[PDB]
Amino acid sequence: MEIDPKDLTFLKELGTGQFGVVKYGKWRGQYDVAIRMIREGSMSEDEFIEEAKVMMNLSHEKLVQLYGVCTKQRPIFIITEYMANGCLLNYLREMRHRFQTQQLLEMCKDVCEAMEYLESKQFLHRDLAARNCLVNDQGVVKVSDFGMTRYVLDDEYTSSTGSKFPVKWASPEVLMYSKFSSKSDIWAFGVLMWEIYSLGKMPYERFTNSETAEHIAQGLRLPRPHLASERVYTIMYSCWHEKADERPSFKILLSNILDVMDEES
Ligand SMILES: Nc1ncnc2c1c(-c1ccc(Oc3ccccc3)cc1)nn2[C@@H]1CCCN(C(=O)C2CC2)C1
Repeated sequence: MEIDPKDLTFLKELGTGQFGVVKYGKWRGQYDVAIRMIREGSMSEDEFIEEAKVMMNLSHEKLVQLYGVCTKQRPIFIITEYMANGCLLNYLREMRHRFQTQQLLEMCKDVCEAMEYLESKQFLHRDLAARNCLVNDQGVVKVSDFGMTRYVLDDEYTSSTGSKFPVKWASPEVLMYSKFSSKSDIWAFGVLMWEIYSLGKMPYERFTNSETAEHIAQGLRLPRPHLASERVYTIMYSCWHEKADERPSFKILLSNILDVMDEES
């Protein structure tokens, strides 16, 4: 819903992100919130606003809840749930030896649940990666920056050959056909699981983007992480089938995850 800045407070700077500056603050006094001030010239604003209204109506425990926006001024403000531990990539790296495989599988269950809810709303992420996931005060992982890439103006960020495109999270049909689907979000989720169990290593760290794309096209798949059991690897590997229809939905994935977690008890 629209928010009157009268009801917001700026209390601390959290840093500038990929899609504009972000600050920590309080909404209506009692609500811990993270206020993003969108950059200017980066997004198709009207379209972006309408999609913001759609992502505002999305609610789920494992989705960074969106509380509102301030759009009748510029820069647009986006008021979101405050995730105290920041991006999942750095949470993974700072607490590298501070994790047990039970916690890793939990973070994957968290993400998979959020993506199964996004799947059921016919809403695509288009850029699922650890750098777009956040961690709260209790250690739970939640997805964020979902659907943001549909409205980015920089063609480097959007085109298949753009210098900033996340090829290393992209399915073959996204690199070759630009055919984003829930199956491409599933491929990306597979890569994300690999990030988690790798404790935040860059997939295909030393391959150039082109080299990665071609290797993927010819059958290359990420190596089983050291911290991944053969069952976890089987699960993240099923996301990376060459044929899109052969990949399991997020629901079937969540079921497999809970079966393995139960057997990991
Ligand atoms: N909420 C938050 N809490 C805490 N830090 C947050 C954030 C957001 C954020 C704000 C608004 C959002 O708007 C959305 C939400 C969902 C979908 C689309 C847009 C989505 C995310 N960004 N940052 C930080 C910003 C700079 C770098 N960061 C670090 O941690 C540094 C230590 C590495 C993360």
